[PDB]
Parts: sequence; C-alpha cells; structure tokens
Amino acid sequence: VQSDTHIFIIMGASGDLAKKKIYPTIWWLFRDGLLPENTFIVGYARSRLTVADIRKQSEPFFKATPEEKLKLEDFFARNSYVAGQYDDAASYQRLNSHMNALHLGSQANRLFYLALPPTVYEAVTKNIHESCMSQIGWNRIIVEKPFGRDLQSSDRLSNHISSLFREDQIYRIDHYLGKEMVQNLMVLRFANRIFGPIWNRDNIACVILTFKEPFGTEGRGGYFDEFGIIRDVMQNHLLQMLCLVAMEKPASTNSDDVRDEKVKVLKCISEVQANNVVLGQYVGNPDGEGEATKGYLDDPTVPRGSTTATFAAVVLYVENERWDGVPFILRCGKALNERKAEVRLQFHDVAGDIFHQQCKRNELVIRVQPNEAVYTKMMTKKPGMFFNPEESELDLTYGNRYKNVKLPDAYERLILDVFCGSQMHFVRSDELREAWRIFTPLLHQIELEKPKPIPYIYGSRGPTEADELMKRVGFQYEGTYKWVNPHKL
Amino acid sequence: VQSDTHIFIIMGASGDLAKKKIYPTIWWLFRDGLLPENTFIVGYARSRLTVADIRKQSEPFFKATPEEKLKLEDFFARNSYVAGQYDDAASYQRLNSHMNALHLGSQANRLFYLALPPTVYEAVTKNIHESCMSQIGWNRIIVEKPFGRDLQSSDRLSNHISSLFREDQIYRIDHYLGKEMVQNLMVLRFANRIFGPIWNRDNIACVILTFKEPFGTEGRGGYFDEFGIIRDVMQNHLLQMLCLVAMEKPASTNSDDVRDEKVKVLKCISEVQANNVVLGQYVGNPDGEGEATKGYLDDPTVPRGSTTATFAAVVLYVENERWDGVPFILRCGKALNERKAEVRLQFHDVAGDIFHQQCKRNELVIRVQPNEAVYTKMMTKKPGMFFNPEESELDLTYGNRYKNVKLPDAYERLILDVFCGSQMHFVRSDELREAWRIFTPLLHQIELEKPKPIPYIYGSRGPTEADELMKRVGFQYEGTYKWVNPHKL
Ligand SMILES: NC(=O)c1ccc[n+]([C@@H]2O[C@H](COP(=O)([O-])OP(=O)(O)OC[C@H]3O[C@@H](n4cnc5c(N)ncnc54)[C@H](OP(=O)(O)O)[C@@H]3O)[C@@H](O)[C@H]2O)c1
Ligand SMILES: NC(=O)c1ccc[n+]([C@@H]2O[C@H](COP(=O)([O-])OP(=O)(O)OC[C@H]3O[C@@H](n4cnc5c(N)ncnc54)[C@H](OP(=O)(O)O)[C@@H]3O)[C@@H](O)[C@H]2O)c1
Ligand SMILES: NC(=O)c1ccc[n+]([C@@H]2O[C@H](COP(=O)([O-])OP(=O)(O)OC[C@H]3O[C@@H](n4cnc5c(N)ncnc54)[C@H](OP(=O)(O)O)[C@@H]3O)[C@@H](O)[C@H]2O)c1
Ligand SMILES: NC(=O)c1ccc[n+]([C@@H]2O[C@H](COP(=O)([O-])OP(=O)(O)OC[C@H]3O[C@@H](n4cnc5c(N)ncnc54)[C@H](OP(=O)(O)O)[C@@H]3O)[C@@H](O)[C@H]2O)c1
Repeated sequence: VQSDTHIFIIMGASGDLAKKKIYPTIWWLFRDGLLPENTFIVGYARSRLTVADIRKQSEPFFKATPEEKLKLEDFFARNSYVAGQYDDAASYQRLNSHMNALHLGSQANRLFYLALPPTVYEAVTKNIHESCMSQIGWNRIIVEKPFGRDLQSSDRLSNHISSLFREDQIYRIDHYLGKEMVQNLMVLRFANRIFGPIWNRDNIACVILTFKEPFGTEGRGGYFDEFGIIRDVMQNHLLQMLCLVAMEKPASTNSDDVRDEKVKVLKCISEVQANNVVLGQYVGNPDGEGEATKGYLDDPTVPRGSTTATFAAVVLYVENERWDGVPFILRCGKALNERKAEVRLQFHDVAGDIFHQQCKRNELVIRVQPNEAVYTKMMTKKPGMFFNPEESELDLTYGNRYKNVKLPDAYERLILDVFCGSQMHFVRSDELREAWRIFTPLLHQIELEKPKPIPYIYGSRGPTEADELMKRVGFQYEGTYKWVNPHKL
Repeated sequence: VQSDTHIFIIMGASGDLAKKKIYPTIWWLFRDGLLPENTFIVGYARSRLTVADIRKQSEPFFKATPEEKLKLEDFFARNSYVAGQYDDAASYQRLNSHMNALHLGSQANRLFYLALPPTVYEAVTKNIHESCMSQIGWNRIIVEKPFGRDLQSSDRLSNHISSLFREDQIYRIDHYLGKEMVQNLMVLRFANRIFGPIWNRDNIACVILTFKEPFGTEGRGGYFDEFGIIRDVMQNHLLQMLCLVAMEKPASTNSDDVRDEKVKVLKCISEVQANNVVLGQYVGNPDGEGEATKGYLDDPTVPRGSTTATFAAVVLYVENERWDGVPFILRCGKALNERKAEVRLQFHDVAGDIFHQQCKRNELVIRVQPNEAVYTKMMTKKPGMFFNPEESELDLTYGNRYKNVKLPDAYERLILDVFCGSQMHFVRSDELREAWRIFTPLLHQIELEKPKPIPYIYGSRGPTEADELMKRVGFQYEGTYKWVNPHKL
C-alpha cells in the first residue's frame, strides 16, 4: 500500500552502451510497467548535455510506437542530467544534492549503473560511497566486464570495491545469466526426474560448451588484440555455463545457495593445462564473398604479426564425485561458420549391447541461441519394414511451441533483478577469483611464448586440431545424425 | 545362390479375413518383392471356388494400380484353389498331392494360415500334421484368437497342438506385436541411456496401458456378448504391452530370449483382484448425433438385460525387484471418446523440491495409434519474464519427422516374419497360460455374479470410478498440461 522512490543513475550516460542499450532498456521496463511507480532516471557524464539530447540520441533505439507518446513524455519528465567529472569531489556533491531534491530523494533507493570504461571504476566507486550514498534506502552498483585482466589485477579492483561495498550491494554483469535458456538450465535439471538420475559420471561421456560467431574482428580488432578470446568469452560466459551444468542441487533457488553451488564447482577445477588447449586465428577466404576475404591480420587496426588467437578450445575437469574424469570442452571462435551458443551432453554407450554396434551415444542439447531449443538425441527404430535402430530425437523448439510468447533481452532481465534485489544472476567476488585462477597461468604463458595460432579460414568450424582434442578426451562424432525441419503438423 | 519353393496355404480361404486381409496382405508382400522367388499361394475351403472367384472377391481390397498389371497376373498364376472339408481324410490327401505337384513341392517349405473359426482348430491341425506335412522343408502354422476362453479351455487346445507341433512350428498371432510403435518399445528402452537408468520403481509412480475405440458394438454385439472386453483386448494386447514395458533386458533380440523375458514377467503377477477392477457398459446419448444414441442394450442382437461390460480398467502388479509396488493400470473401452492405443509412464515427484510445489510429475508417452508419436512431459520454465516452472515436452511425431516413410500393416510384418522364421512377435504357449491364469479367476467370478456394469454414455472417457481407481493406486491428474500443435517450423 506504500512505495519508495527509486533513482536509476546512469554513469557515463553519454556513451554508446548507455545510448544504445541502457537508456533503451530502462524505457522498456518503464513502458512495460515493470519498475516501481516512483522511478527517476538520472544521467551523469562529463559532456554537457540536456535531457533533450539524451532523448534525441537514444529515442532511435527505443523502438517506440505512436500509442506510447504519453508514456514517452512521462519517461522523459522523470529524466534529468547532471554534468561532471569522475573524480571531482565538487561534481559528486552536485549529483548527490540533485537526488535528494527529487520527490523523497533522501529516502529513495539508489541504483548506479557504470556504463563506463574500466579505467574509472576505482575513482567512481570510491566517490559514490563517499558522497552519493543514501543514508536511508539501498545502494546497489552494477558493473561491466572487464573485471581485471588476470587474478592479481582482478583482485586489486575486487578488494577496492569490497572495501567500500558489501556483496549485497555489488552486481557484476555476465549477460549470459540474463539469457532465457541459460536460466532454463536449473528448471530442466531440478524440475525433471528425467534429467536428474542421469546427470553423473556413470552416464555422461563428456560435456561441451560452445560459443560461435560467424563474424571476424570487423574493423576494431585493435581492441580485441588486447584481451583475446579466453578473457573475452571463455573465462566468463562458457565457464558460467559450466557451473550451471555441473552444479549440485542448491538448498534453494536464492542468490546465496545458487552462487554457493557454483563457486564450489569452480574450486574443484585445476589450472587449465596447455596440452588441453587449441588456439586459432582466422585467415581470409579468396572464394569468400567480400568482408570475409580478409583475415585477422587484414585489419589495419590489428598489430602486424599479431599472434593473438580468435578461437580457443579448452578441456577442463571437475575433480568431484559427480564429474570425476568427465572432460568439459570449452569451445569459442570468430569468423566461424555460424552464430551459435550451446550446451551439449554426450552420454556413455549403453552396457550390454544387443543391437550389433548399431546404437549411437545419446545426447541432450540445450541451444541458447539462436532459435531457443532443447532436444535429445536418442535411438529409435528405423520406421517401416526395418528393425535396425537409427538416430532420431525428442524436440522442444521455442518459435513453434511458444510463438505468441515474446522473449526479453538479457539486459531487461538483469536490470529488473537489481530493482527487485535478486542476485543469483550476478557474479560473486569469490566466483570471480576462482575463474581467474584457472585461466591465469595459461593467459600469462601465452603472453611469454608467442605460440603462433592455428591458421583457419574465415568460415570453417575452426582448426581440425580442435576436433582431435575433443575426440581424444572422449567425444565421438559420427556424422550419421540426419535432421529435417518440419511441415504439416 | 539357391532358393527353396514356398507354399502359402490359406485355410478357410473363402472367408472375410481371408478375402479382406490375408489375400490382400500376401499380395502386398509379393508386390513389394518381400517373399521368396518361388512362392505359391494355395487356397483351401469347403466352398467350390475358382482362382477367378478368389481374385474377383479380393482384388477390390488389393489397392492395385495399373502398372501392377503384370505382377497381378503373375500373382494369380501362382495361385490355386483346392476344395474340401476340414476333417475329411480324403480331402487332405488331395491338398497334399496338390502341393507336391507344385514346382519342387515335395521339398517346399509349407506355411498354413488358419483363417478359420476356433471350432475347427483341432480337426485342422490334426489333419495337417497327419497328411500335409513336408518330409523335407519346414512346416509352420499360424493361428488366430481365440486361443481358449480361460486357462483350462486354452490348455486343452494348447496341448492338442503341442502334441503334434513343436514350439518352432507354432505362430500365435497378437496383431499388436506387428505394430510399429509396439515394436519400438525395445529400441526406446534398450538403445537409450536416457530411458534406461530411469526404468525402475524408484523413479516410476505408475504405468498405464490404454486402448480405446470411439465406436460401440455396431450391429454385431451378439458376438461380443460371448467373450467380453477382458478376453477381447485386455488379456492379450494390453497384457502384451505390459510385458514389453516391464521386461528385463534380454540376452539378445531373438525369439528365445525376448519371449523368455516376457513370460518371466508374467509369472510374477498375481490373479487380478476384484477391488482392482472397474467394469462399464455404454448407454446411448440423446444429444448424440445418430448411431451413438443407441447404447449396448440397444443392439437387438445383444441379449436383453445383458450384464456384459464394454469397458474395463484393472490394476496389476509385478512382484519383482524393478516393479515392486508400481501399479500397472490396464484400461480399455468402447463407445468412448476417441480411438487411441497408448502406453504412459508417470514418474515420481522429484526429491528436495525447490520450486514451491510448482513442479508436476514427469511422463513418458508412447502413442501406438493413431498418429505414431513418442513424447515426454517435463518441466520447463515459463518462457519470458517469468521464473515459475511450467509443463512442456520433448516430442517425436511420425507424420512430420518421417513423412516420406511409408508404414506397413501389422499383418505385413507378421507374415514376413513367418517366412523368415522369426518368432519374437508371436505368443508362446507358456506366455499364453500365464495370461489366462491371471484373468481366469476374475472372468469366472463375473460369470457367477451379475455384477451390473457401471453405466456410461456413448462418448465419455468411461466411468468416473475408473479415474478414482487410478488416483487411488498412485496416478495423479491435474488438468494443467496445455498442448498446441505446430506451425512454421
Ligand atoms: N558496449 C560494449 O561492447 C560493452 C560490452 C559489455 C560491457 N560494457 C561495459 O560498459 C561500458 C560501456 O560504455 P562504453 O562502452 O560506451 O564506453 P565509452 O564509449 O568509451 O565511454 C562511455 C562514457 O564514458 C566516458 N569516457 C570514455 N572514455 C573515457 C576516458 N578515457 N576518460 C574519461 N571518461 C571517459 C565518456 O563520457 P565523457 O566524454 O562525458 O567523459 C562516455 O560517455 C564499457 O566500458 C564496458 O566496460 C560495454
Ligand atoms: N530443435 C532444433 O531446431 C533442431 C533439432 C534437432 C536437430 N537440429 C539440427 O540438425 C543438425 C544436426 O544437429 P547436431 O548439430 O546437434 O548434431 P551433429 O550434426 O551430429 O553434430 C555433432 C556435433 O559435433 C560437432 N562436429 C561436427 N563435425 C565434427 C567433426 N568432423 N569432428 C568432430 N566434431 C564434429 C558439431 O559441432 P558444431 O557443428 O557445433 O561445430 C556438432 O555439434 C544441426 O545443424 C541442428 O541445428 C535442430
Ligand atoms: N476378422 C476378425 O475379426 C478376426 C480377427 C482376428 C482373428 N481372426 C481369426 O481368423 C478367422 C477369420 O475367419 P473368419 O473370421 O472370416 O470366419 P468365418 O467367415 O466364419 O469363416 C471362415 C471360413 O471358414 C468356414 N467356416 C465358417 N464357419 C464354419 C463352420 N461353422 N463350420 C465349418 N466351416 C466354417 C467358411 O468356409 P466354408 O463355408 O467353405 O466351410 C469360411 O470361408 C476368425 O475365425 C478368427 O478366429 C479373425
Ligand atoms: N506428439 C503429439 O502429437 C502430442 C504431443 C503432446 C501432446 N499431445 C496432445 O495434447 C493433449 C494432452 O496430452 P496428454 O493427453 O498426454 O496429457 P493430459 O491431458 O494431461 O492427460 C493426462 C492423462 O490422464 C487422463 N485423464 C483425463 N482426465 C482425467 C481425469 N479427470 N481424471 C483422471 N485421469 C484423467 C487422460 O487419459 P485419456 O485422455 O487417455 O482418457 C490423459 O491421458 C492430448 O490430447 C495429446 O493428444 C500430443
């Protein structure tokens, strides 16, 4: 019967993430009535803008409709901008008195989004806690990757922030956690007797965690050159997915227990081993149709003779009862053959074969994107006047089963969570350090040795070696699976 | 490099099963090149017909095409008819010398199909063994239900035939064994790690085996009145399906081991208990659209005041390690709400619930007919801005996944088996007696007590009581499952 004032402070407001993703996202939650009734958006950046510029530059990303006119007017009335520098005490004084001057702004819950480069993280978090914290409502900070470049460097930042804010005030973002299917992992796993007594090392051969993009560096490879693919996609997104697949059942669905089960899994993995690694970097394709005839080193923005790899495949192992000996294959790449983020389980051969080496390993597949789907590869009998078993599947395809239902962006989910104080889809500090300690020794190693990557053509599935690493750990491919979309249901 | 002569003797040739199903079936195997090159069809009946009459009365069931003209000419050239009585020694002498006069007819393998009423079974099997058996090739007899009316009466016949023929010469028919999906049970179960470690009493709540027809007695209820629904559909088809679901993994896929695993299951079931039974007999529907306004007792062919039931539901139990305490619900009926033959597994609730009593029991469904399909009911998460788990499914629907593929009749499968000497889809003598010993005490009981059936309207799902019996043993229904066929795959 009574609602508190809320203030969404967009720091670094003037940037592209803010104009292309943050502003447009907070409108959508506003538009769809998902935010608290008394909500105010506050922009903070060094540039000297007016709510009119902020609107003019973002409104083209809002995807607005004419019937939304009023809502839009009211969304902008609840908007304000405060110019200032990121480490100027005076500046943070203006921003603070700016919020208390807001309807019940002294009691309001304050949410600070850091739509800024990593180089201000310390100055900003310091200044916020010092002068911009509400003495009444709650204060939650949202942060973006990168969170350090290795253990040691992620430790500095991590302990700086932890020195000012408690875990319950820190929201580290891995947008994969805001993904529909990635969130469905826990429902598939702990809601189904059918997917439970089978989630062990007695039944699973290997686990594969893939992420592919069909595009190369695309202009700005000079930025990628500095961090790489491991730090980019493997050390977080893929590793996050590993945690959700290998995690023990939580005491509950809450942040505490969920995230406790994840780091617990992580603390059981050893520093990735070089023999369990394959790095690639794409060359172009002379038969390619344009933009894909240029390879990594064909980006005049990328340093000449760059040894950086745009593709990596790694094999990890969870040294625990459930997953002892089951290899977890982390596989990501650019300039590949398609866009696809995926989780696959390949189960072990059945014991006591009675179909003459005709059966193939079962496989549960959770496709995160595109085209959300979950499907099992199982053995059925060749339909008709045949008795020989053949491969088929039991399928669940969003886009057909749930056409009406409209699916939100990971950022819409994640930002709503913050307002509601749910933290299960945000990276904990310990979860963070376990992740860096696993991949650091390797990253450093690549940094001191110029292991020249494995050439692979803009479009392929990567280096042949990557498939040989999978096969070697237990993953067997046959190429016999035949699939045909449907018709006339 | 060398092929033996084969003779398909159709006894009782002149009948409807022979004209509507046997003649038309053997042509189809002929047409599709499935039979041995030197194959001859021999018709034997009391009526005095010519291969021309046999053709004229059956050809309208052949589903022939104009391009099949030659094949048809050759199929009829390989046809002959021999008139005779069923117990006249002279008659069997003509029939025998008739076959040796056939190209290598003294060495030919002889297949005798008993397209006759049960009342000649003794006279015919006796006479066949006495005078019509090949001293060189093999002799296999095919028999149709009914095989007795109870244990004692099925025992007489069974030991009469067993006195003349060895098990390897006896092919008892349950056409369900010739059904695509019924045959797929063993591939689903023993080819899939996903459907194996879950097939126990620790994971399964109950098993349901349904068979429905949307039609009533339809004219000839005077025939049904004599045998009932239990003897008709339950004591064989449903019970056969029970065996395939509850059966241990066989040492091999061969007749010996497969059928050994089935009777083994049967010898672990106790005489069905009256408290575990619900009988119904349909009344009509005044709102019904014609033919379904008349009930069972509205068939002037059915005895006035018939207590016979046209619907029964029974609960059995396999007293063995795997299925201890799991009720097997056998459910069949007429004048019901649809045509459907089905196998369902309802699994047990998950242990350590973390979704607040929101989860529902998983269910694996194998639909034998119509529209061949296998689908699992599992818990997925409400797509979109929701976290509450909801029911969905992983589906396999023949008709969409395998449209091209053309599916044969159970009789096409079963007859081919006989030619090839495979017996796994034919009822063994012991398998037979175990089945009668389970249902006999009940059948008799119904025979001495006029338990008036449970009235139910032509169209419903049966008597409400039937659902109350299921619920009482463990099967829980909720009515929350929502399903929508597809589009735009
Ligand atoms: N978009 C991405 O791919 C992406 C992806 C994931 C996470 N994020 C995180 O969210 C941030 C999004 O912001 P952005 O990507 O849009 O960065 P950005 O464009 O470089 O700058 C964002 C804002 O910060 C200020 N700024 C930039 N460089 C600065 C510098 N060297 N010194 C002082 N102020 C500086 C600019 O405002 P003033 O000129 O007014 O100072 C600008 O309005 C990223 O840094 C990233 O960490 C981004
Ligand atoms: N629900 C759905 O919409 C649906 C349902 C069922 C199937 N399908 C489709 O049907 C096709 C087949 O499905 P599938 O991809 O899951 O099974 P699959 O073709 O048998 O492939 C097995 C996996 O091994 C990888 N692989 C390919 N070539 C290899 C090689 N030479 N050596 C080693 N590993 C190799 C592939 O990885 P990558 O290809 O990922 O690199 C693939 O994921 C897919 O394209 C899929 O989209 C779709
Ligand atoms: N169609 C069904 O629903 C069905 C289903 C499953 C199994 N089957 C089995 O296969 C058989 C199919 O034959 P049917 O159903 O077509 O039976 P049917 O029409 O009564 O007679 C079949 C043949 O046997 C002869 N016959 C019939 N009654 C006789 C009697 N009282 N004494 C002597 N000969 C007699 C007739 O030939 P003559 O006049 O030349 O002697 C007729 O050509 C059934 O008996 C059944 O056991 C049938
Ligand atoms: N692959 C496919 O084509 C496909 C896939 C998925 C679902 N579907 C369809 O979607 C619909 C739902 O599937 P479903 O039938 O498997 O699940 P369901 O509707 O949840 O029904 C559960 C089972 O309990 C029975 N039942 C109904 N009312 C009851 C009551 N009041 N008390 C006790 N038991 C009761 C039903 O038996 P009976 O109805 O058999 O008497 C039904 O088989 C079905 O019509 C099905 O055809 C089709």
